[PDB]
Amino acid sequence: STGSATTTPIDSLDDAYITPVQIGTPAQTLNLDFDTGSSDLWVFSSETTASEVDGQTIYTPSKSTTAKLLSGATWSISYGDGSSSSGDVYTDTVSVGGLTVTGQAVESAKKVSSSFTEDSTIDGLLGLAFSTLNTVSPTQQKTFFDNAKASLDSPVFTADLGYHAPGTYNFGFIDTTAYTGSITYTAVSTKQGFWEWTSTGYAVGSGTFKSTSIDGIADTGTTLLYLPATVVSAYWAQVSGAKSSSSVGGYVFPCSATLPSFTFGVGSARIVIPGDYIDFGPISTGSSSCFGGIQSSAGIGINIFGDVALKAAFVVFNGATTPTLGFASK
Ligand SMILES: Cc1nn(C)c(C)c1CC(=O)Nc1ccccn1
Repeated sequence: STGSATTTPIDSLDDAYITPVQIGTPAQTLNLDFDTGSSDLWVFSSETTASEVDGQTIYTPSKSTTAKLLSGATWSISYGDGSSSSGDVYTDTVSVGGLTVTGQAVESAKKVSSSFTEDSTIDGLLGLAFSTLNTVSPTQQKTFFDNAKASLDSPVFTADLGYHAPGTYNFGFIDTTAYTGSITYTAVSTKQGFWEWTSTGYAVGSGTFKSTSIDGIADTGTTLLYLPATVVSAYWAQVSGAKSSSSVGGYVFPCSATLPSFTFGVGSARIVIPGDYIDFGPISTGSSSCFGGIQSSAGIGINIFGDVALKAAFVVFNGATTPTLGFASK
């Protein structure tokens, strides 16, 4: 089997991407944030504290004839940005782009933090990291991809995120029309439960390529590109007036600037992020100070190849017995 679904930016800055997902019988369609940096499929629901729901579409298990309470099971997740959610668990039928999994753990939120409430466009998350990170207790549950994998034509999914435009998540096949040149594959460590890999280096603008190993994760659920402070300083040094602002919480730059590109290495291959992809707009409405899309990972403990990096590429998440990651230009 295969599946194919369109993923759409939630706003004009590409802060995140939502993909429609059919849950239950009859189908309830929710728009979920596909997140290769986590492993829980959780949704706003009829159980979510009412004051914490503000415009989201909810899953109502009582209206699904295929929903079954997973007795005794609870979940609770915190993300790096300080957001969180928790609740109980049902199993139900879940379909993405024509690909159907029966008995999928659907984690129903009883509580969500303010950042989720405030985002009316995101109805939940669909995790696509390794199932070892799944938070369900006392019986850990599998991701949608893990459940689907044996049935897929090939045990892979791909992320093709757009810049200010829709893109595509595919399951079970590689669309050879969706990228240019060849896909370069690189090793993955699953030891931390992430799609963790090592970039071979970077360049800033038309500058020389610096060969240096940068260990990090391919994370569709993180907006920005978080890299070591040395690398980030080298980038912003090429933008006149750019500075790190503690009060804003990162690098900002004059909105009048033209940003240089940023290149990252995948083996001997190179992915070029255009300057425009690194612009996240005014820090507040009407400001002439703009927020940067490349930020230091120094306070995080891991480097993160988030949407800013991934949307510059066609990315293959290869879930073979030994997983690997593939990157192509597009
Ligand atoms: C790890 C991390 N530290 N910091 C400062 C950031 C911003 C992250 C990434 C992160 O939190 N991503 C996320 C958020 C919500 C849902 C899914 N992914």
